Amino acid sequence: ITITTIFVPRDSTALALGADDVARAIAREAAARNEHVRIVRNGSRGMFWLEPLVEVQTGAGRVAYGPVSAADVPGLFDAGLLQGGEHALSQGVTEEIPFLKQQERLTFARVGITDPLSLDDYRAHEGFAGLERALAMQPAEIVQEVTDSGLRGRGGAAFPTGIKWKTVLGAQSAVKYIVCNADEGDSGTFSDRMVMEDDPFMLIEGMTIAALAVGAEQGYIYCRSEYPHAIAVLESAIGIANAAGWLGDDIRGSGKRFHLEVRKGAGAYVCGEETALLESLEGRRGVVRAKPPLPALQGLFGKPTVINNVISLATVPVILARGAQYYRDYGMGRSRGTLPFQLAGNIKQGGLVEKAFGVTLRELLVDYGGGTRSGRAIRAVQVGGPLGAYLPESRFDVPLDYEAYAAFGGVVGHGGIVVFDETVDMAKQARYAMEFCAIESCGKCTPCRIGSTRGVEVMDRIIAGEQPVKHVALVRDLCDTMLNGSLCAMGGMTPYPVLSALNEFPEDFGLAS
Amino acid sequence: ADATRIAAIVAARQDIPGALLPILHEIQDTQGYIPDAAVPVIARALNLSRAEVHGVITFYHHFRQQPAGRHVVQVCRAEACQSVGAEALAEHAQRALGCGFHETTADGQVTLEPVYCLGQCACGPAVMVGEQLHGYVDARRFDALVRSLRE
Ligand SMILES: Cc1cc2nc3c(=O)[nH]c(=O)nc-3n(C[C@H](O)[C@H](O)[C@H](O)COP(=O)(O)O)c2cc1C
Ligand code: SF4
Ligand code: FES
Ligand SMILES: [K+]
Repeated sequence: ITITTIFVPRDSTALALGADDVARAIAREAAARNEHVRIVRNGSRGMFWLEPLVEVQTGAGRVAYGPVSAADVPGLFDAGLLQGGEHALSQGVTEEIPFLKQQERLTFARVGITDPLSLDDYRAHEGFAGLERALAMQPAEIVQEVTDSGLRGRGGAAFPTGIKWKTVLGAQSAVKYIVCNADEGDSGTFSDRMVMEDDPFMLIEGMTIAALAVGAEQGYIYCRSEYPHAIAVLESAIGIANAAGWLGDDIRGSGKRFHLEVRKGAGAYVCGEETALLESLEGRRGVVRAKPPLPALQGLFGKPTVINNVISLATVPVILARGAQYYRDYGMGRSRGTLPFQLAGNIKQGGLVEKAFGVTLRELLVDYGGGTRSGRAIRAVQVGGPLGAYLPESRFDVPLDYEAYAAFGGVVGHGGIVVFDETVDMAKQARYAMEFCAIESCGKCTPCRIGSTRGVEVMDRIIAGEQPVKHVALVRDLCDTMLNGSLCAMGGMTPYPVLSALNEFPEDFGLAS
Repeated sequence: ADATRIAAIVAARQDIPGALLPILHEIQDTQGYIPDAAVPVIARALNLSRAEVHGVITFYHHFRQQPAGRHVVQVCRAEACQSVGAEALAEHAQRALGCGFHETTADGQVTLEPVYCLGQCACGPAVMVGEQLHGYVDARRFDALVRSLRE
C-alpha cells in the first residue's frame, strides 16, 4: 500500500498565500483519485516568492513546486506530482535551489524541513542534542561556551551574549528568569516569527539551556500581538515538550526544572525595548525604565533576568550541539556566527537568507533577491528596521558586520532589509519616521513624545513645497534634539532614517543636488 | 459583554505574576473589548487602583474599550509594505469603506485599523482580518476580501 509524503508549509506567510486551501485541495484530489497521501504541514523554506511551496518525497529527495494555487492542483496530479513529474511549477530537488543551497543555515537548519510540532522530526535533526550536552555541564561552563562562540545580541544592539549570561549567573538570588524578547517590532523582519512558527522547539531548547546556564527555573516569551500564529504554535509546542519531559520539574529525569509560558504583547513597538518589555510583563504601561540597575541584575520583579532576542536564544542549541569554535569560525571581525537576513519590501525573491557576517548588501540584493519586484532600479534600502538608516547604492559594498555598519552610520539591527525602488519619495519616508515615533513613543521624553509630531508638521510644509531650505534646518535641529535627549533608541534613532534620507536624497526635499 | 464571566476571567488569573495584560487579553478575546465596568473588578482583584488599570488599557493600542465592527481589518502601514504600495492601498481602503483608520463602517461590518508590520514583509502589502492573513494586496484583492466578509 503506497503512501506519498507531501509537504505544504503552515508558516503564516505561506498561509497568507493560500497554503491551507492548497493542502485541502491536495487532500480532495487524492481522495478523488483513490490515492493515498500524507500531507505534512512543514515550516517554510523561507523562499516566499515560491510560497505556497509544495514538496513531494521522491527517491531523488524532496522536490518542490511553487508557487502553488488551489486551481493548479488537479494539473499537478495529472503531470505526475506524486512521483515528482515535471510541471510548469517544478523547481527540482529543493536543496539544490541555489537561493537555499548557498546559505549557512546554522540557526535555521530545520526550518521548512520538519513538521514544526513533531518532536520526532526535531530530534531526528539534532534537536535537543545541545540540551543533552548542557545537562552534563556546569552552569559556568555553559556560560563560557556561549561566550567563546562569539554570539552577540541578535536584537541588534549586539551585546556579547555570554557576558550577559555571566552577569545573571553571578548574581545571588533564589529566583532568576529567562525572558525571550519576541516583540519583533521592526518592519522588514520575520526571522523571530519563523523560528516561533516553524521551529519552536529550538526556541524552547535555547531558553532551557539559558536556564541551566544561570540558575533560572521560569521563563517568559513576550510575543507581539501582531503574531497570533507564533503564539498558538508556541503554546502547543510548550505543551508537547512538557508532556514528553523536555520541560517541567524533572526534565529528562535530570532533576532540573524549567517552566515556560507565552505572554502576548499589546501593540506597542516600544515594548520591544528590554525594560519597557519587563514593565509590560509586570502588568504596567510599557515605559522604559531608567538604568541605575542593569536588568541582568534586577530585571523581572527585581530578579536577575536574562533578556535575549528569539534568534539569540534560538542559536544556543547549535552552539552547544556543535561547539563554540565551530560557531565562532563563521563571520568576520567581532561579528561571529551567522545571521538570518530577511529580504523584504520591493524585492523579487524575498525571504530568509542566513549567511555568515561579511556578506555585502549588494550580494544579497542581486544574488539572492534578484533585484526589485517592480523591475525598476533600487534607490534606497533601509537596513535594521524603522530605526535603521537608508543606504544608497554607494553603501551596498560595505560588509554586513556590526562594526563596519556602525562606522558609516548604518544599522545591521536584526538583519531586516527593506528595498525601495526609484519611485520612493524620501521626504515622505522622513515624515513617516517622525510619524512612527509620535505613534509609538512611550512618552517619557519630550523630543520623542512631542518633538516627533512637530517633525511631522515641518515635514508636511516641506512635502507641500513650502520654504524647503528653512524647514530642513528645523528638522535637523529637531533630530539633534532627539539624538541628545532620548532615553532609548526609539527617540535616539529616529534621526537615522531622517538624516540619511536628507543627506542622501536632498532633491526629494526641494533642495539643490 | 458578560460581566459574570469577566469576574471569572479575572479571578482565575488573580495570582498570576503580571496578571493585568493576560486578564485584559482574555476579556477582549471573549467579549470584544474591555468594558469600563470591568475596571473596578480588575483593580480590586489585583490590589491596583482603577486609575492604574485604566492607564494600562489606554496605553496599549491592541486594547479597545468599545465594541469594534463585526470584522477588524488591519492594513499594514510600515516600511516594507510602503515599498510595495501600502499607501495607495490605505487610501483605497478608506474610500471603498467610507471610513478612516480606527473607525467603523456605517453598516457596522468593518472596523479599519492600521498595523505596523505583520511579519509578512516579503509578501506585502499585508492585511490581517481577525487572524486571517492576506498578502500582495492591491485594490482589487482588497475589495474581494471585503466582499467575502459580508456574505
Ligand atoms: C524601540 C526599541 C525597540 C526594540 N525592539 C526589539 C524587538 O522587537 N526584538 C528584540 O529582540 N529586541 C528589541 N530591542 C532591543 C532590546 O531592547 C534588547 O537590545 C534586546 O532584546 C536584547 O536581546 P539580545 O541581546 O539577544 O539582542 C528594541 C529596542 C528599542 C530601543
Ligand atoms: S526615547 Fe521615546 S520610547 Fe524611549 S524612553 Fe524616551 S519617550 Fe520612551
Ligand atoms: S512591513 Fe508590512 S508586514 Fe512587515
Ligand atoms: K485604532
